[PDB]
Parts: sequence; structure tokens; C-alpha cells
Amino acid sequence: TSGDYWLPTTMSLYQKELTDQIVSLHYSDILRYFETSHYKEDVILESMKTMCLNGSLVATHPYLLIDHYMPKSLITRDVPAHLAENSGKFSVLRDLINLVQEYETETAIVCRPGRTMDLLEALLLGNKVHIKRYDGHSIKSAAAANDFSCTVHLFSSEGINFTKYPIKSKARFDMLICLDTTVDTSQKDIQYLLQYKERYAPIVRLVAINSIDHCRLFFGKKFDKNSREYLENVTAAMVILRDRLGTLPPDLRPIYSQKLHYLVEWLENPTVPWPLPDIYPLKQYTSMDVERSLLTEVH
Amino acid sequence: TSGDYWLPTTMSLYQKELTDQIVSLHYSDILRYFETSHYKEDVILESMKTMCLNGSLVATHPYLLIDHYMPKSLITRDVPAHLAENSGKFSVLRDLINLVQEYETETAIVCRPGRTMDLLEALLLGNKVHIKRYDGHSIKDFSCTVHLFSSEGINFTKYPIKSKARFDMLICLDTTVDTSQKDIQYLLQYKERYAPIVRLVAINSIDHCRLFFGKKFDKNSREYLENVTAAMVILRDRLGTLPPDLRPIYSQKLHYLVEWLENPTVPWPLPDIYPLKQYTSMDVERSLLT
Repeated sequence: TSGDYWLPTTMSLYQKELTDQIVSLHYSDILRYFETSHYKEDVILESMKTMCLNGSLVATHPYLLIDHYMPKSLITRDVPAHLAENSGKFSVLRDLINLVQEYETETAIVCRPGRTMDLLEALLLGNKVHIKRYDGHSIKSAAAANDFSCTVHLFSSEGINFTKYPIKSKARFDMLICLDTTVDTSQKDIQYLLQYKERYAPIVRLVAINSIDHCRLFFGKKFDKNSREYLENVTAAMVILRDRLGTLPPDLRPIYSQKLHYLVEWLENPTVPWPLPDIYPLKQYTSMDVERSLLTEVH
Repeated sequence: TSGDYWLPTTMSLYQKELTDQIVSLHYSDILRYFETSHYKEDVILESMKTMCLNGSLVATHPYLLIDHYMPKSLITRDVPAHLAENSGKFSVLRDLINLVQEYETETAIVCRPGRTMDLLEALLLGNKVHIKRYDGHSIKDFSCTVHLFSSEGINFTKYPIKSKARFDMLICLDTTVDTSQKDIQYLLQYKERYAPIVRLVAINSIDHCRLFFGKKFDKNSREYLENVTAAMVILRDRLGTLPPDLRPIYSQKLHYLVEWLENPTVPWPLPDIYPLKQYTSMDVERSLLT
């Protein structure tokens, strides 16, 4: 395939009901945004926009949205498991890394800066793996006295700065992972990463099914940019898919239940076709479908 | 010890923030219930009462309070693990049963009827274990059989104990279980005289509150509800975390209990129910401020 694949991830019960809440919150704003169509007022746009934002955060981790109860330290032994237990995306990642760590490889991961970076690091501390950041920050200053075949490099999707922090790697990235949808693989800094020695490193994007993640990714290759049609299809989908949020299809489940061993072949020959189906398409929902969806809320 | 022990259980992140929400919901009602003390209006009482109820449900499982996303089928292979992953109480139970299932034993479990029963059954399907209910309902070679009884009236004449052996242990899932009642006293004495009681309790949760103040104010006293509500609200921050001492036992998947499982006469290996402070109208205010 295209060297640009998706890796669907589930959603914890908490992640689901969080999203469900986020939607209930913008309930009226949603109906508005779809009623007076095209006219569209700025307040309402910002509402749709931030409802989308908060949905995106929760999709990769609840802590990105709610500090409450976040461990004061992310270093303690138990944290990695706890983080994974609360974000299907993190759980998939961890599963993934449990495989790639066996190999001698440098693997790149791009995600939005800030708390996402920290949580990403914290999650990775549960893996037999070297960790390099490129923002001069970290939660473990100290370096691994250990000997790991696999090193994981954590890059910001929003500007890197390779002159103060260069790639001391001395080897190609065998794979680049998109954690958020904040990642624009077209940008130069990310294009630099992919070509670090075929010409391009495989991209694999972690996406929660039927989540905002799914919406942004699919409509993105069909309406682009900040079109009215993008936001309309994306918001309508997020809201309507809210019920099937983050459940893998029956076909796909065993692969994930099997802790993703299904991917070993492709991991060893990154030239072989991506073993998983292409990003499932999403319907273009109508102002009608959103109303019908939001009703089952109303009593 | 007394043949009546507690088994603390943790709380999932979701169970925590749910409780936290439940509290925020009754925020004003709480301040009211503590301000105009003793006077107490009926609406507010019902508020305190149901805030307590909803907290209790969440403590044993979030699905008891929010249908949203509950699998339409509880039989599929993955359900047991999913349920446990979302209630520290269920996770402890499963851990427990993973031990007791190795033995030739009949183990009794009492919990509130209804969805609790179903979820209990679903959770148990992940265990090498026979399951008997006594409500004629259900959603579906083992040494271990687990008997699920309602805490709220049983009916042993339409559904008798075909067991033919003593219950080596009786487990309280909810706080809905009154071991003093006759039907439960019948169960404990089914062949020493009484089966050991072990009660699953989420630390610093309403569960903890009800159980401890219960042996200190009883019944539906003003002082019970006052100490219980104040505690639930204030402990909200330390909700469902085991003390450093206790953690390894649980991390070790509870093997620490094997000795007691084999000789139910040995003293309960875990500390007695940790006491809770009697909090003041003052402490609840300070707690709710933040």
C-alpha cells in the first residue's frame, strides 16, 4: 500500500462517556450550527471548533482534558499500565511497542507538544526502550543505564528545532507514528524525518474508530483545509458516531485481542502491504441525521 | 478474628471521577444539609440519601448508574475482563475467585437483585467455576461452585439449595447485604457454626462509610447520615486508593490469602476496617470549596 496507513484503536468506557458528555454540553450549539445553515455565526463556529478539540484530546487521553486524579508523578512503576488502561490508543501503542522493541530500530513518534508529550513519555517508560525527546524537556532527566535495541524518538507536531536538538541517531527511522491528528505529515520538519536515508519511512496513524480522529482523517482527504464542508461533515459525524465510538469491527477484534502479533510480518518487511483494511469510510450526514441523533438525548 | 472481615478494593479512574461528579451535582444540597443543621428539610434529606445511593452503585460498578455503552450482550468472551477493568471491586472479586476456584468448594455471594446480579454473573463467566442463581433468571467439570443470592428476599421454596454441602465462605458485594437478616443467617449456618463473612469495600468510598459508621450509629439516625455523607464527600479525594502497606498484597493478585482460604479458622490476614474521622459541618465546607 501507500506507506501511509491507519491503526484503529478502541476507546475506554471513560473515554466514551467523556465524549458523550462533551457532546451533551454543546447540545444546543450543535442544533444551532445545523439549523441556520451557511449563515453560521462566529460564536457557534468556535463552539463546534472547541467541541471538536476536546473530543480529539479525550480520544488520545482523558488526562489531556481533565487533570483530576492524574498522578502527581508519572515515573512510578504503575503509571504506564494505568495510562494504557484509560486510553485504547495508548493501549494499542504499548502493544505495538512491545513488538518493535524486540528489534534494533529507531522509531519516531509525533504528537502535539505539552502534556501529550509527557504522557507519551510516561507510557513509554513501561517499555524495554530508549526514549529521546527533542524539546529539552523530560520527566526522567537521567539516561537509561540499560541496553536497548529499540529507541523511540518523540517529536512535537508543532515545530521542532533540530539545531539546538539534532538527530544524534546515525540511522533511519524504520517507522513514523502519528499519535494526535495534530500531526501534519506534509510539513517540512516531518518530511525531513521520513526521509532520513525506500525514500520515505512508513507512516502509521493511531486512530480511534468512529471518533473525531476518524472523522478528521477521512473527510480530510475529501474537503481539506478549513472549508465549511469539512467542519460540517466532521462535526456531524463526531456527534452521530458517538454511539459506535471506539469499537473495532468483529473482523478486526482478534488481531487486537492477539496483542497485534498479526503485524510482525509487516514489521520485518516494511515493503509488504499493510495487513489491515484501509480507513473505513464515513457517511456524509445531513442536518437531518444530526437532529435525529441528538433527540434520543432529549426527554 | 470475628468471622466478619472486610476486603478493601480500589476504584477505577472512571469510578472516581463519576463519584466526584455525583458530589458536584448535589453541591448546593450538601451545603444546605449541613448549614441549617437539625432543622433538615425533606427534599434535602432525599438529596443526601440518593447522592449516597448513586455513590454506592458506582462503587461496585459504573454500569449500575450509566447504561451508556454497556455491551448489549454480557456473554461474549471479552466481557468479564472489561467489567473487571472498570470496577476495582469486580477486579478484586475476580482475583479472589481465581484462587477459590482451585478448591472443591461452594462459595456464596449476596448482592442487590437486578442488574447487579447480571453483572455479577457476567463477571463470573470468566472463571473456571459453576454458577447457580436463585431467582430463576440468568444470562446463560468445576471443583468450585458460586451461588448468587439476592440481598432483598430469596425464596428457597421455589429455588432450594441443591448444594449438599456447606458454604465455605459468604461474600458481600453491595452494602445492600444485611447479614443479620434471617435468609442470610440461614445461608451462613448450612452445616464452626457460621460461614466466614468477607465484605468487598472500596476504601474511603461510601462503602467504607456505611460499613464503619454503621457499627457506631446504626439504623436511620440523624448521626449516621451526617457522618456518612460528610465522609463520602470529604474522602472523595483519597477515594479508592489502598495504603502503601496493603498494595503489594493486591498487586500480588491476593495470593497472601491462600493460607486463610485453606484454614478459615486462622485469623484474617488483613487489618481491620480502617476507622474514619467524624467530620464537621466545617470540614465539609472546606472540602467543597476547592
